[PDB]
Amino acid sequence: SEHETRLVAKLFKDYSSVVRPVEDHRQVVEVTVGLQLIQLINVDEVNQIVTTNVRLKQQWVDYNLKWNPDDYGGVKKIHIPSEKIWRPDLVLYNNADGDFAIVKFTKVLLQYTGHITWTPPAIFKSYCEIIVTHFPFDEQNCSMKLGTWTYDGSVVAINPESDQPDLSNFMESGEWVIKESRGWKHSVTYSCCPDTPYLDITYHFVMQRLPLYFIVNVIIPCLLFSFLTGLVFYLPTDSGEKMTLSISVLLSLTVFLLVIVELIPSTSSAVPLIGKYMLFTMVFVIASIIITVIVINTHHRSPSTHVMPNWVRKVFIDTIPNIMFSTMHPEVKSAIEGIKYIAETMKSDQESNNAAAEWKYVAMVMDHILLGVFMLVCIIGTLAVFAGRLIELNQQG
Amino acid sequence: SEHETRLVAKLFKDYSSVVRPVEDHRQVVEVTVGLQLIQLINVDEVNQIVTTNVRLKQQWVDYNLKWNPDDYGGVKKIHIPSEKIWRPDLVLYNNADGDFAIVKFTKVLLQYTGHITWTPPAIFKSYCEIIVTHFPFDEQNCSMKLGTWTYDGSVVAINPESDQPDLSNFMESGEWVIKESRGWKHSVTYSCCPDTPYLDITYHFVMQRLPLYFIVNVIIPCLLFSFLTGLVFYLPTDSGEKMTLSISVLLSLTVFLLVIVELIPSTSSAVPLIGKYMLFTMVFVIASIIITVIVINTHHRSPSTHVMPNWVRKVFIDTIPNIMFFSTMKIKHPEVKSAIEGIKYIAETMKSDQESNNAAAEWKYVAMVMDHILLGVFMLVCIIGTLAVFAGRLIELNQQ
Amino acid sequence: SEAEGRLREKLFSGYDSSVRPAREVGDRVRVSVGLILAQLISLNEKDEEMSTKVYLDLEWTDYRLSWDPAEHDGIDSLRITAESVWLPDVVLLNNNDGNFDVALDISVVVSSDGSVRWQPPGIYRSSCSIQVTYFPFDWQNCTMVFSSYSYDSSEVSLQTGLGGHQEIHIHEGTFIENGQWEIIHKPSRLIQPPGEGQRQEVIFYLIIRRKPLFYLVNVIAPCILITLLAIFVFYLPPDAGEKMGLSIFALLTLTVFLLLLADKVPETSLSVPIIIKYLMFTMVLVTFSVILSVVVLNLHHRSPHTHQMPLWVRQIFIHKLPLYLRLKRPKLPELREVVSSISYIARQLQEQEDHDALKEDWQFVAMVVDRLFLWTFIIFTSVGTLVIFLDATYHLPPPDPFPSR
Amino acid sequence: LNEEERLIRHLFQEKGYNKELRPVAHKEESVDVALALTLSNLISLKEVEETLTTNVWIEHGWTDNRLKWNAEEFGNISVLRLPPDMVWLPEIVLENNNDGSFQISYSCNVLVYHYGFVYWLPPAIFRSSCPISVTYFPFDWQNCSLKFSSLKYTAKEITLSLKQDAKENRTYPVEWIIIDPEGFTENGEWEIVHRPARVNVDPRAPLDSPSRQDITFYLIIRRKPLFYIINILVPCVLISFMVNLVFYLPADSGEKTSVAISVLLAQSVFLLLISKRLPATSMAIPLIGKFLLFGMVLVTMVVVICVIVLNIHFRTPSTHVLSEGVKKLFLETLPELLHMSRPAQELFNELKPAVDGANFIVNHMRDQNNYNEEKDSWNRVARTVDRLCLFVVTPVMVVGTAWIFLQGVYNQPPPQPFPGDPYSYNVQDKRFI
Amino acid sequence: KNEELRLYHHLFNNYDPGSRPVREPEDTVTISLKVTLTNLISLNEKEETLTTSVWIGIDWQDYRLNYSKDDFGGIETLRVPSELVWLPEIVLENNIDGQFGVAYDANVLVYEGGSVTWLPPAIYRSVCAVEVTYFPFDWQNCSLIFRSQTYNAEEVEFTFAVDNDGKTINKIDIDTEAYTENGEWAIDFCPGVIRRHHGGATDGPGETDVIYSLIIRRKPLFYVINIIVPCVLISGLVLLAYFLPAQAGGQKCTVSINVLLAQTVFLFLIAQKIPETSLSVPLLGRFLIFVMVVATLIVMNCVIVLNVSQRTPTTHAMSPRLRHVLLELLPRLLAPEVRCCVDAVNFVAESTRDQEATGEEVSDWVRMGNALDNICFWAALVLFSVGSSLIFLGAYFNRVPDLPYAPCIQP
Repeated sequence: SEHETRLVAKLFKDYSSVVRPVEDHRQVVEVTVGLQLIQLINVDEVNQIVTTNVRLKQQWVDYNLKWNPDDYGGVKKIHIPSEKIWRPDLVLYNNADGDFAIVKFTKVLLQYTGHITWTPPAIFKSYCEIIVTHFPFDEQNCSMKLGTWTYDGSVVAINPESDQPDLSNFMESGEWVIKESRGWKHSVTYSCCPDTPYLDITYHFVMQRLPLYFIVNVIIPCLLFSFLTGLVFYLPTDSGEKMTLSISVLLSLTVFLLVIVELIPSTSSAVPLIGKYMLFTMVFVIASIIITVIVINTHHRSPSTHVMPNWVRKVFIDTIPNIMFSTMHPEVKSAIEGIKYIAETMKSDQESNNAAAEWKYVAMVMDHILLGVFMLVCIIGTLAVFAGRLIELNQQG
Repeated sequence: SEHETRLVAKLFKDYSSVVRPVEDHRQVVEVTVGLQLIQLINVDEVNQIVTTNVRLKQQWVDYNLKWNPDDYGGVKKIHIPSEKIWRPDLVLYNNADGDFAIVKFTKVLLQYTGHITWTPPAIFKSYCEIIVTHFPFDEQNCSMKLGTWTYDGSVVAINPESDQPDLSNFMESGEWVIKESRGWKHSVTYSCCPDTPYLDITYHFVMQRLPLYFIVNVIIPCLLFSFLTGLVFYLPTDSGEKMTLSISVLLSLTVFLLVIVELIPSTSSAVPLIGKYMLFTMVFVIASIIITVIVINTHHRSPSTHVMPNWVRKVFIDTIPNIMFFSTMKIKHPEVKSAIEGIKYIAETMKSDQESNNAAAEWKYVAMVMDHILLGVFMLVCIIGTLAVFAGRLIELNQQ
Repeated sequence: SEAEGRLREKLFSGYDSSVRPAREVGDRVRVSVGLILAQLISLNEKDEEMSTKVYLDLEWTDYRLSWDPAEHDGIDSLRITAESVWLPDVVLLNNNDGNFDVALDISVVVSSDGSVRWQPPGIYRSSCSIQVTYFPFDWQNCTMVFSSYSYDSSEVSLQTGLGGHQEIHIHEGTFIENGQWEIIHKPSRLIQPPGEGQRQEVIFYLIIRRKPLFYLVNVIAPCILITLLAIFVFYLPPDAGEKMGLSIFALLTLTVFLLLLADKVPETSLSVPIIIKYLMFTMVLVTFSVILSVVVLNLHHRSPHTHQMPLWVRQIFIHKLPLYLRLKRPKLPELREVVSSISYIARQLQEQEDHDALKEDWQFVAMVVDRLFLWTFIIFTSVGTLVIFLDATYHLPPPDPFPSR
Repeated sequence: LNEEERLIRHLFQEKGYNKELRPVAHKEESVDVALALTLSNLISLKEVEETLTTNVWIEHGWTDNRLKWNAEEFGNISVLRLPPDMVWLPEIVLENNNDGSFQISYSCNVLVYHYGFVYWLPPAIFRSSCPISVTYFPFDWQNCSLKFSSLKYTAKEITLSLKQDAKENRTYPVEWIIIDPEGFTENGEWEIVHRPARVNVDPRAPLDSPSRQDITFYLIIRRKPLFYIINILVPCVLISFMVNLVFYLPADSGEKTSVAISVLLAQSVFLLLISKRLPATSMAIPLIGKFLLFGMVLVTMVVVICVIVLNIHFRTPSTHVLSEGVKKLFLETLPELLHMSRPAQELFNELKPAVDGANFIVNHMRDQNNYNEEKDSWNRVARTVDRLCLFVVTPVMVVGTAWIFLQGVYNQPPPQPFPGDPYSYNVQDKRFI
Repeated sequence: KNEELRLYHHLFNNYDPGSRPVREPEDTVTISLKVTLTNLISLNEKEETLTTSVWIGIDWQDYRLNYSKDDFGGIETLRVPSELVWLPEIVLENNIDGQFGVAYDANVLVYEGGSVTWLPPAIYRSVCAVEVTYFPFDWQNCSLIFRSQTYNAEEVEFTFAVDNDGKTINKIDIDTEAYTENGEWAIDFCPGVIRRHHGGATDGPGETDVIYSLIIRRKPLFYVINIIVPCVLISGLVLLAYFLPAQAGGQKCTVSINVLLAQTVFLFLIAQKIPETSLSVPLLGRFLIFVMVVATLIVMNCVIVLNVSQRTPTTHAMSPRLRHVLLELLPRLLAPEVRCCVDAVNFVAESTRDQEATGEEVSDWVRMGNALDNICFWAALVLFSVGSSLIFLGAYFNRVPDLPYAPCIQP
């Protein structure tokens, strides 16, 4: 402490943090950079931003911060404020709504050889193109491009500490699993600086979403309502409640469209899987409503005003039922005429009832075929939209 | 500019930023204050806070910051960090959730005569009491009271640069039109500091809301449902859909009333006329539902349960239809003996059923007449109620 | 005091607050770490973060800041701005918002023997992994990990604050008690480094049990009521024409209450909350009520001539099942032209009687199936609700902060 | 300002003023710091966050004998404005903030008088913890506090006291929050009923603890319920009471259960709204929440009753037997008790087929008449049950609603700020020393 | 030993960053400006705020900071903290969040010859008033205004940077190595203009600034898929109420009012996406209000048709004029015991005849209702189709004008 006080006084007597810390200006400052991911705070899909808690370990040698421990009581390593010394100016290129550079200036560990290890913390808010093509079963390849802003590769060289980010202290996420993580070094020529390539290290993270929450809270209700859609065709017309069921299902699916459209970004690069399913099921419900209205209109066909066409009697009464229950004194004379009139009226009523029953039978055969077709279409559409991705995810091991 | 370097070294050799900048301490520092409104960022009605972007121009002479330009190579003005000099400590009295004083310490322009112009920017989040009476056709009056905090009028005097705020650089608002703006100087004695008045300059903005958004998104659906509530009285009872229509309308209006509740501050200084419209029309729909239930009950009455009161017949079948359009139509074998007795039984049963059907038809006619009278009552009541609530404020705006 | 000024001038001549106090190389500064909880501000499930207001209690020794009181007018202690002395770089490692430091640096109290006591206030947002399985009848285990950010265990040693209480200190009189969380256990532990750059930690644990009254009032009871109505759908006669409306509006109201829950539940995917499981169970039950009501309406309205009742349906749903369900079914040209008309009318009425008998038979089958479904729904609802409720109620907080597993 | 430039140079450079040392002759002495609070605006009370936002001016007054001068020696200067970072400060903070903002917002100049008095009146936007009592919402009153203390100094180094005013040469303490009429804006939702100020010394704490002393300014505030009344309570109450119309709807209408369940849906939406306006605490159920739960339970009962009435209405001889006891009870006894409206060889063989036919016709019509009459009797039984359920359900709902809302209508803050203490802490009652 | 330290001491030992780099007070400092857009982050319609990520490259001459490589070991570039050199203090004047300056204070690069370059990064949140008329087929004109916060035009002036060929880059620069395309907003144009004003004698010293104008086009595929198509389909469902029976169990009024409710929900859906301004109504809003009015009229139509269809003789009399108009004109435009038993049988027959005549009047009423339903269906379909077609054809002709500038992004 007395020894270290004397050492610290000596080291910064004539020190400069402006110049690069090399004996000769023609040399390159060799910086080792290693990213440690502590926590994946958030993946905002709507705003396409990833929030992470990181430690940006930076190692380099300062030529002018060496000493002999024998002259200072054997002190071999010290901790000093980072603001006093030259540091590399690492910037996150793809910063979205956070800070470009480190702002938390923690201490550096300085060895007697001049080696410096500075491990600042950071909250990175980085851009990420969110591909929603398979949401909620989607995989996101995000990145963190880090580089010295003002120093080109000929004066400061950054090298990755490791091929991969350090996940040894990573906190497990309840929403995402990091499948793969890599760190690649790149040299890039920018139009601003034609002849001086600048270096960067890009850390890539491939992450798979855990889909349980969205399955339970979104998909299952939609499946329930879309299954209820097909049941209008088994519900009798005389119930007077076909429209109630179908229209209430439609309104519920609209209210769920609200949630689903707030859950995704408004980009046009691709239509999401959940969006495709919602549009398909809305069109499914609307077709069911239209066909149900047609069926109801067929069921209530007045035999007096409407006459059964021959093609209807051939298609729905003769052919389809085979494919798929049963087919198809003045006073005394005036009183006698009255009894005869009553009998004739009963005859006319019976014939009218039979014609109405024929119309109702046609409507019901339509209902049976439609129940079968709509249950098959619902099941097969759901599978055609989901199984393609689910099989792939099950295959991915 | 070496001349400017030498000048700045000379000016601050023995300068004090704590001491007021006039030659003798008995003199008053004269400050000219002007406010430039660049943008009305937001008016939060619920929290009653107005967010504005402003430039707070402040001009004053510093006695100790003068020089002869001929001694400094013709330098007649310089730019100095504002933190280096004495400044007036202007504070926004009615700050709500912002800063009381300027925090952006931009440079000051200093002339050789000692004149200083300092034009810092600020985002003021000031308190404004929101008068909800005429919302969404309301006019607000939101003030910014600015004054030196620690200096009383006997040591520092502030004067308005202009009678009005400077709106030359004002960005257009998509929600508000500034009808009027005016700056007033005041001398106020506060209980904390008797016998030393403190000065302020209050800039007030009278701003009228642009009501098109709330007309499109709130008022029009409300009017559509408040027009639909009365079609229940033209619906037949046998349709079996009167309750469906009326209850759906009531539910829609109730949902919209709660949207309006979320749109306004929860104060009790006044009741909005839009809220009064919603409560009155919902009470009217509930009265319509009650009377509809009564009408349906009356329509289903039969001799098997009730008997027509004479007063009901007199009122609804004789008097009311007179003021109507008159579109309504106001031989010993036991088998043989059993057969004849049975034929007689059938005939008498049909006669009794006809009489019962006629009584039920009378009840149904009474229900229909009540349904017609209530339809006309709805037309006039709803039309004049909507007019009584809105036409007042609309005519008031038109007269202006 | 002029004596205090002279003592302060003496103490800080040649003093470097950036240098750790160590009379010899290899000496370790022993730092006692305690925590006082002033308020448990919140536990945000969505962000998975515990917000607390606390006072740290940091104690160490700085040999450079020692003096003889007799030589300085009897002054035995000093209050010095914390920026003027070396501080241990103690930070909340597991903060969730990027803020590592204390809210206000305030002053240290230095005794004449070099003992430094520092009690800074701190408003902290710490990461807490929310166990969602039993929400809102859940208990949480929210740690606050304190450690030196820079110095290793060979330079600065840590110990739990105790003089021995290994617990977060809560003052009974002045503690702002949360209206949603009860504190069950509040221990503190020293964690040795894993096994040089190695470091110790001092972790303060807060075991907290939620008070679930709100969720019982705003979610559970309405769900029970809607479930009870979904049961009573099966007692509604088919001829009323209201089964679909009742069941469907029950499902829609359950959706409204799911929207209510959507603002409150956690968003992780490691498990499903028990209240969400109950909501999904209820939604499935009402959906099956809709399905079965459609089936009953189909049976009731079955036209008698277009359908012939299978004999097995007759035996099952008219003879055997009603006994089990306690359903008891109750029980001369003029003359020739007149005779023919009378006989035709009688024949038509006999046909109508047969048609009505078949209609009534189908309707009785519908009634029996409805009663069977009513009893089945009562049993399934009661059993599932009882199972879920007993699972929720028997979930209790730990009796020991560190259970043996 | 030659003179006060000279005075500042004399006070701070010549005399060697040290702002880190307290203004005391001896270390054992304590500095008396008088404190007052002036409320300029009660900005808000956020119930969900349980936070009070206020705009205040904190008056600090103390003595620093190192900053005395003879005004005649210095051009008759009697007062100086100085930056607060030049002088020693008591370092008073808001202890019970809930956002980490302990200090005043704007560090304005101190005013130093020639007799050594330092006067500091900074403004502040303070965000403090106010636990909310929800029991009587929207007819609730709240009890917020603003506790001020020093963390840099204890009761051994500074002594907190309340500001003292004078009336007719008689000194009294200012035991309340100051409301300056020139600087106060009334809150549209919250009326200040009591505003006491108190010095609290913990007798059990040690003198060298920062928790030994504090000064607390309390605000007992009554909510103005007119907004909530008109906009929430009257709609919800009217819609809830509207459910009783189903008992007057005929069973043949086919819309009773629709009306009842629609009322239940409306109550659920109201519950959804009001749950978002209050914190999810477990200490009590809000009064509005109590009424809503009561109404939803009653409406669920009404829906079940409607189901039962519909079941009774549609019974026929083919499925049910109408017992004579039920007939007597529900068609004679209850209707008069409830005061319901009430009704009231060759030729032979040749024509034998027609006689047998006519007898069969007659038996068919007679059986149909009896069947229809039993159906009508079931309808009348359903009507009687509906009338009885009306007379039972409507008074219960009315009485329960009246009880629940009369709990809140007659809820008032106490006559005194502190129970057990007769003092009012009002400027009208000055407790002269 | 380091030549960088010698050069730094030689340049900065007697240097004043507070004074402009001019030999005379009347001279002007020329600043060459370039703005590189790396990511159009977002346009927040509700806040009317454009968020962008940019590099603000400024170049100028500081004669005090001139050196030769030959005198300093061949050094041609020196990185220096920006706080140690004079800067022109360029700010974004039209920021909305109070953030005037750049995000990271990067080093300046001092080249031999007195050239000073500064290329800091920045996240800017600028004011952009949103024209809502043609949303979601809209295009926006979001300006970025840059000026010196401190100096007037006579003290500091702006010029655009030049490319290799000596051509002025009077636009937002795009580097392909550091550009990210926004998924919702294409950048059609980005001209830059240097404006000078306030040069009048009464005005005093002149002022200048640089304004870039991002003309950006929304990519509307998302809103078409998720909002417009469902809204159009559920709005077209309102016409189905005309084909339902006008009986007790027809549910005409059920289907119509519930379609109106769905339209209201869609109004709420588009409320949470559009700006909150009142200068114009968005096209989607106009379409929704139109179809809501149409659905209200159709609800009234269903009520009228139900009223007409269910009329019966016991409470109504056959209006002959309406019958002629609807059923004729419209289609063309398109012993004691013996005597008592005889009396009884006659009563049966007469009652049967009366029932038949009543049933013939009811059938006529139903037929009139059907004819009204058909004609009203065709009228409503024509109105709905015409209005929707006009409203969306308003969007069809909305396009970025053919401006005389080069495209922002090279293909």
